[PDB]
Amino acid sequence: MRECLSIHIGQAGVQMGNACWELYCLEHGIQRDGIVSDDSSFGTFFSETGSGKHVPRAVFVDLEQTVIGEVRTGPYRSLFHPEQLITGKEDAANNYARGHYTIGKEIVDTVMDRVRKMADQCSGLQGFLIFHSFGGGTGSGFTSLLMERLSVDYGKKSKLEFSVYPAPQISTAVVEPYNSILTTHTTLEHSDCAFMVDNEAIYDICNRNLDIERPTYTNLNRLIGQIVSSITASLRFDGALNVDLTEFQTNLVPYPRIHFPLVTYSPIISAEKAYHEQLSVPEITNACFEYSNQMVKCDPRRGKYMACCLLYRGDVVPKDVNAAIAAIKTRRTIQFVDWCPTGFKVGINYQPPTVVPGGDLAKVQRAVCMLSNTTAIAEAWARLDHKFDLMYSKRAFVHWYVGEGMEEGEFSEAREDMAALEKDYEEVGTES
Amino acid sequence: MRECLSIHIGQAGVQMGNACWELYCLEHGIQRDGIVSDDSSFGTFFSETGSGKHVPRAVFVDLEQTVIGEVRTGPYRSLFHPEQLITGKEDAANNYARGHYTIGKEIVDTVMDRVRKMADQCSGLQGFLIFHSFGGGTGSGFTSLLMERLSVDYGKKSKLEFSVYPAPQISTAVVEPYNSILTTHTTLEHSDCAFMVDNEAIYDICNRNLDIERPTYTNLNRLIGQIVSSITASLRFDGALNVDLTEFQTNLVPYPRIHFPLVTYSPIISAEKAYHEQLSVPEITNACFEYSNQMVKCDPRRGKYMACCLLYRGDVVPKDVNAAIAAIKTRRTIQFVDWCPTGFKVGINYQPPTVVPGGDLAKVQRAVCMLSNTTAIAEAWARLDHKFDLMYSKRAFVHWYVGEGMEEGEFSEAREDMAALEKDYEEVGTES
Amino acid sequence: MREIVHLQAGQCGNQIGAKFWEVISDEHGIDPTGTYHGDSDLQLERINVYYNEATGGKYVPRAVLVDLEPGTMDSVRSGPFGQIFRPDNFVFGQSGAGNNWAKGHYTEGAELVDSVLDVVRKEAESCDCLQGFQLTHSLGGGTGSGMGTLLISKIREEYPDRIMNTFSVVPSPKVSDTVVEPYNATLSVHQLVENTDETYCIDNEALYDICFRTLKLTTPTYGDLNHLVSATMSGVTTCLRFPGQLNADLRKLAVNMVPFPRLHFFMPGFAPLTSRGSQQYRALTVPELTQQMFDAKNMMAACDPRHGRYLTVAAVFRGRMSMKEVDEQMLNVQNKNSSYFVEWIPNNVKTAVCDIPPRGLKMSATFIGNSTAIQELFKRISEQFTAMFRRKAFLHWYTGEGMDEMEFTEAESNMNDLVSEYQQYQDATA
Amino acid sequence: MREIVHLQAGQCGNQIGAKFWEVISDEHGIDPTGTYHGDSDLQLERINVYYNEATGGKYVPRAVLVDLEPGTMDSVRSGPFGQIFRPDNFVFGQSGAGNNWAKGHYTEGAELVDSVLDVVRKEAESCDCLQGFQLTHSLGGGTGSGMGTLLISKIREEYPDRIMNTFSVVPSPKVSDTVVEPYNATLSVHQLVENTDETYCIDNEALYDICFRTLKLTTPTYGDLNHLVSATMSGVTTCLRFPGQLNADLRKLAVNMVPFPRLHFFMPGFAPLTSRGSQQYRALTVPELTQQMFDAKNMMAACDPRHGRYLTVAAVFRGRMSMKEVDEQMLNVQNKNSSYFVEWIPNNVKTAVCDIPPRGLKMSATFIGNSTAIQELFKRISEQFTAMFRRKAFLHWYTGEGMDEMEFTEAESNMNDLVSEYQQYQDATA
Ligand SMILES: Nc1nc2c(ncn2[C@@H]2O[C@H](COP(=O)(O)OP(=O)(O)OP(=O)(O)O)[C@@H](O)[C@H]2O)c(=O)[nH]1
Ligand SMILES: Nc1nc2c(ncn2[C@@H]2O[C@H](COP(=O)(O)OP(=O)(O)OP(=O)(O)O)[C@@H](O)[C@H]2O)c(=O)[nH]1
Ligand SMILES: Nc1nc2c(ncn2[C@@H]2O[C@H](COP(=O)(O)OP(=O)(O)O)[C@@H](O)[C@H]2O)c(=O)[nH]1
Ligand SMILES: Nc1nc2c(ncn2[C@@H]2O[C@H](COP(=O)(O)OP(=O)(O)O)[C@@H](O)[C@H]2O)c(=O)[nH]1
Ligand SMILES: [Mg+2]
Ligand SMILES: [Mg+2]
Repeated sequence: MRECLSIHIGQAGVQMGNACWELYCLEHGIQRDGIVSDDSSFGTFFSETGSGKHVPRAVFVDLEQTVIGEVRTGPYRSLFHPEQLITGKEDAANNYARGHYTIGKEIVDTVMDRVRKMADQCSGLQGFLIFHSFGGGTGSGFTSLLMERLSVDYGKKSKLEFSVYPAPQISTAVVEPYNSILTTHTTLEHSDCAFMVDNEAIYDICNRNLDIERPTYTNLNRLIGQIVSSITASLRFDGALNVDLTEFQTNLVPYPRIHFPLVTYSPIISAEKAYHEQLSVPEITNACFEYSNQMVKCDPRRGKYMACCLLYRGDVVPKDVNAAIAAIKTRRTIQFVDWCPTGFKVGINYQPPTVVPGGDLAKVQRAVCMLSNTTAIAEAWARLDHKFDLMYSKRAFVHWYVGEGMEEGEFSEAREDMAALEKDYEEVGTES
Repeated sequence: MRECLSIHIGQAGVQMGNACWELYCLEHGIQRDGIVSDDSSFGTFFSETGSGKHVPRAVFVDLEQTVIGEVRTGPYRSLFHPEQLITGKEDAANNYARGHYTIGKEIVDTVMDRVRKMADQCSGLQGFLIFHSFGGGTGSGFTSLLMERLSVDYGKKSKLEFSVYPAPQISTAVVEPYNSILTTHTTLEHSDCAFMVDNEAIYDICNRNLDIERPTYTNLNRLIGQIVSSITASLRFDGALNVDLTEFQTNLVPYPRIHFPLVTYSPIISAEKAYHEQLSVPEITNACFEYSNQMVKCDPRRGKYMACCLLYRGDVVPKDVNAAIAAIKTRRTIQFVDWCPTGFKVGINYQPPTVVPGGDLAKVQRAVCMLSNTTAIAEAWARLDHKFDLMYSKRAFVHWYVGEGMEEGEFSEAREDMAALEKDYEEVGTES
Repeated sequence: MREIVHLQAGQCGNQIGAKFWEVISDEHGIDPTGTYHGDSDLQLERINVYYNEATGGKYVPRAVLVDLEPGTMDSVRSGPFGQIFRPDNFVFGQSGAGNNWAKGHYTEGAELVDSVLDVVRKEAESCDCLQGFQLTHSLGGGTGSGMGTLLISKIREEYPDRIMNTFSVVPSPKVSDTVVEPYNATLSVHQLVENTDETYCIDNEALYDICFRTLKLTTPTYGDLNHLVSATMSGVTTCLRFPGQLNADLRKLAVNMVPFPRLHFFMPGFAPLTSRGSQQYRALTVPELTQQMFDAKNMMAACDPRHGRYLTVAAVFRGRMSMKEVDEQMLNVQNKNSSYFVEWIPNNVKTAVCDIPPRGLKMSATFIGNSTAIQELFKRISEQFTAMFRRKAFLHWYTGEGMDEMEFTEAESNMNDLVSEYQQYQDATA
Repeated sequence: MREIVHLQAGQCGNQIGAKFWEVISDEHGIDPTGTYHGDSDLQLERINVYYNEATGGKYVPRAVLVDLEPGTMDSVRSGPFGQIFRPDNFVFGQSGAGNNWAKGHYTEGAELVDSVLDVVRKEAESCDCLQGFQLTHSLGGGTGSGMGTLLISKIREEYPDRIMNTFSVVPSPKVSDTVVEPYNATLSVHQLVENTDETYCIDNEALYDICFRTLKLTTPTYGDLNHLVSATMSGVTTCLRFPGQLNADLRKLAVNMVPFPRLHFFMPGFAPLTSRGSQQYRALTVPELTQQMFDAKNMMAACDPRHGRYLTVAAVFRGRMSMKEVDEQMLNVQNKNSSYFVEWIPNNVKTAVCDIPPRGLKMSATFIGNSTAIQELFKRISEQFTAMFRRKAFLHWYTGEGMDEMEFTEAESNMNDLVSEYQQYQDATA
């Protein structure tokens, strides 16, 4: 498949990006200096300079120099194009209004210029990849600007985004409920399907599945990088049942306003513990449908699955996949909504996951990534909305947003839009 | 092609000349001492002594010994003919009247004598190159004298001139509005097409495109030298679609009073930043039509293009040029005046730009120079005229000009001539 | 000479095509580089059926490969037989379909269809007597479903007199591969139910069963299922290429197999299919092959034939054969399976024999069945299309591409008519 | 023997000339130094057609190179075949034209024209039977347009009975190379529309398309397009130099191709044109060449022939050939393309065959077409001349050289008459 474009906005997105491109360079054998030295389809994410060099096709953006400064001084400094590392002067300070109205407006024009140039060199553009934090100043306000600009300027193209959905129990900021809803209202229409991941859920995986007692954001991004790699494996390798970028939205978006699938990955085992497990297709296939293995704290058993995409990767046999999927569908504890008799979208690629040196993930020749648009996320939305209205009833932090060029009316409109989204899940969750 | 004559008048023109001839000597492998030691068509700009020496065919003129004294004491001292370095006694002191009436008249006769001798050795003379500052004493008053003398004495020959058009915001002198208009009125009729360049625009290029934080007039002249070299590349090398000197005026002068095209050049990248860009024909071709890359601060998007000359240079493929030009013409943001269905004049030469040691410009095997007669310059003329009438309403500095042999009536006549020029652009800027 | 042009669209289309010319070239002894290395003159006597000779001791297969993304076709170029095809026939787009019938038919495929027909027209002009067309695709797929139907309608309009075969992979009943298969199948059947003369329905579920038990293959892959499919597809045209006592071409099968114009959906089969361990303990003779081919477990279709009846059956044999034995077993099947054939058709078997067998086998047979049991297949899709379309489960993707909701209901009704017409003829006069 | 003198003016003129004698010399086996090294006596049997023999085992091509600046001619001298021409024939000026038709016709070229005709007269006197003249130039160019027309008028006045061919590069419709092309073309057509017997219109846009897809050339250059042009130009005179079953000289083509005196504008073509990868998968036979030459995509003119009709077509073949095959395909083109030929001309094809093929090919054919579709070309120029001249966009350059504004309007009207006359004969009697 042809080119796919990547965008990294905010500290979470930027830090995820360097982990994602660490895998991409390792998978294709590209050195950290931008020269290939160990699969010719790497042009999907890289542009050849014409002099034995490859420039990653990403646009790292932030309103502060700190996070991008690390990239400029890191090992991958020579990799990225200098102009792609667009940076501002002052951070959004966790305020949505700043990243969307005041400071975001000053730097949005420069971002589009680079994005336009990236498109000019495209013989074919499947879509965009946008990495951001669902709750945060730059990752919620500036992303909405790009979504509006990209949709109107380009349109008719897939727009995939990865979001750090706020964990129900764990939270590292105070005004996240305000920030998450504001971006959801503005990004719901211009998005195609946003993959959601929690920090708490990955921590639990790193503690139960993996034997790591000292995890860090660096570990999480490395465990999130393979999620992105598997999703784009078809565009970069060959295998039966190829899944193009645009196929994800068609299969996983029954309705325009329900495009928030969750992410699961398997196997996830340490080097020592791998010796004691066969890791056959049924084992990993069953693991993907375990509450203990999903990367979103919402309980899958609390709702019903509407659509599921199984991107099998490695030395897998299609017959085993069909038998394994049949076993899942006959389970009574698992339940799929009646109006969708067929929910599984299988994808097989002949490229086992690459081993990241120094990582906490063991070498496996057979891995699978599951994307499931499940109604269980409706409970998470209600809890997030419950936090918002409780704060907004007293104007806990509204004055900061008001002074940054955002009218108080948007809070009411945004929550009502969220309320309708809750009703939409309720409507599709029952059948006669 | 046969000989072309160069004239350098004023500090700006003289300092530009030494940069222009630095490129010419480097391009043809001529040592700074006037001896060839590394393309036999170098006779266009050089005359062979007959004893293994080459004399550049230029006439450096100034009313003060300071600027020319540097040339006499510089490395190229042995290069130029001693009599060509014509110098006066007292500078024009930024007064147009002095350089045209009082002190300019004393030295004009000697200049013509040398010019006549240069023509005597011509088997064929395409035209003249005159370097001067659009605003300045010697570069505005003395140039008008030469234009009148050259036109009447020779005539029927191209007369190209490069002018440092006053920047709208940046200005290094107080009475420039008086000086610029006076020379424009007297040089409009006797000129064929005057290429315009600003100091502010080149500074911006040196800061954004190049990574130079400490530019100087020396850097600007070096970045302006390649403009002149590209224009005369056809006369000195071989390649498809050769563009003779007289072809420029025919294509870029739809009307006798509209012959003020602007200059753009690409690629302009530092040594380090070049490694991250392919620099294909479409990339440079699109860059030439970018507001951020043109060397005149006037916004190209604020008007319409009437004629354009694309002097492609290096290892370019004619098919790529045609496809790239087609892409430009289909853009909707760019707009060409209706009465000129065809505006592009392509020129291809097989000689990549030479590398100037110690320069801020990287080595590129594929470069293009764009000359575009655009109506956007009309706004610049109005702003310059706005400065003139505001000063002249109070006779801010008229007494200096009056005492130097210039009648007050010329100020009114010159401004009215400028006013008609503004109307001429308005007339050609609309179609039924 | 009777000649055919092969068309392959979509991922399943091209891959089966690739594993089809890997077998046709083997029968005719054609080297992957295109040069002929066969050991018998009887192979070149009818090579022109699938190949257009290029002077220089090489042959080029007149095949047209269509795909909206280049991923599937790029792999074909890198295959053992990739260099065999003419580079000009490789026609592809840039924006691949998102498994939506609309994009592969109305928006994306509409622009590329003109390019495809031009190559097809040149191939037809290169022939002396064109007999029909062959299309390989998958109903659940978007490109094949959408682009395949668009091509079928155009060539049918251009060449109404010529036949056109279709080997379509049909969605399995238990485990699927695309979420929106019900929409793609119903839309595509709506076009194939009036444009094509005979269609062969294949499902991977049934092929998986064959490998598991009939062939005892522990780790099968699509590299193996396609080989089984290619065997049947090659068998259907054994007569056009090699001699035999009773030759049956594409048209002869169509007349003997298509009683009514809309009832042209068949279920293919093959025999013998035995593992390496079982090769010792079985005799390769006519009496054994007849049982295997009529066995419900050897069927390449999920629907059990015993749940229905056979309107028409066609047996294509290969290899050294005895006519009386062939006649005997078919008579035994007619008498033994008394209730498996309709009463309003006294004779239900169309027999064909070819002298040369396939590959190293000394005997082969191909089974074609126009059984009424296939109604349970459209009925299942009929229930899966209704349940989704009942509340517009995934319609907003098809609507956005131009398709109107009205076209959806017409195809559902046109699908219900097909099932009713199958149930109608399952009756008995007495 | 029938003999010709070649004239080349302007940058495009000389460069195509240089890539033309690089090919004529190859066919006759003439060394760049001028000595003959051919392997067959049949090449020297008609060498005198383009060459004047100089005693000493060397031949000199009677060609006249005209250019107002010496830049283009100096490069020719430094070329591989620069030393082949007689030094005296290199006639040039000092002040090159500024792409203005006026300077190359009235002011600058007027002084040098006398010098050019003197060489031309000597070349004519060196011949025993002069058959015609050939001019290579470019309508958009100033020197070629201006100086070419001046030469054509003088030689036509001097040699009215003799023919004169013109291979003129015509401005492309989408991307141009000179701003003032509309003025140069209209002024030049005003002279060629009454002075020359046949003209061949070529556009680089069409040649770019051929290289991109028909020939899959990634980085073409004028060194390559000129080679294609030289192939057609050499093909037109294959008969004057080599034997064949059905010989057609310049005059024979003119009578078969020029129905009315003003309708003498043709669109050339060539075949086969295949890339190196495609050489394996194509058969070089008469049936394939006929399709390629009538294909709109193989045309060397931007205008689509299908938008018009053919008054007359001339096919010049080369190499070992079968007359019946040639007759068959032309008949098929006549019947297949029913509406592509006028009704008031029952026969539209003039066939010619030569025994020797070009270079290493074993078969070649050249296509000449007097199609009515060329009206869309002058119409486009007619719109681009009107829009500019409507408000005197660039007239002050032509006026300053002596041209009066009245001459401009007469050429526009004489251009409108040509388009009207083309549309007039596109009609049908019934
Ligand atoms: N998984 C993961 N999450 C991160 C990482 N860095 C930040 N986050 C999440 O981001 C959330 C807060 O938003 P940030 O992304 O940090 O802020 P931002 O995107 O830079 O926007 P600003 O408000 O302008 O700073 C925190 O709750 C973290 O959970 C990371 O490296 N990995
Ligand atoms: N680009 C460029 N511009 C220059 C340079 N030197 C002077 N100028 C321009 O010249 C303008 C003023 O006129 P000058 O050329 O300096 O004065 P002059 O030509 O010596 O005439 P006098 O008044 O007699 O000094 C300034 O505004 C500068 O922008 C130079 O080296 N490069
Ligand atoms: N027999 C066989 N079937 C295949 C193969 N690859 C894909 N399929 C089938 O193709 C169907 C998916 O449709 P597909 O053609 O991939 O979508 P498309 O690319 O839009 O045409 C699945 O139901 C598979 O059963 C293969 O190699 N062999
Ligand atoms: N086909 C072709 N056209 C050319 C070539 N060189 C120049 N041209 C055309 O010539 C035109 C320019 O006129 P030109 O002949 O160079 O001006 P002149 O020297 O005064 O006659 C351009 O529009 C080009 O399209 C060539 O090598 N091949
Ligand atoms: Mg931040
Ligand atoms: Mg001074």
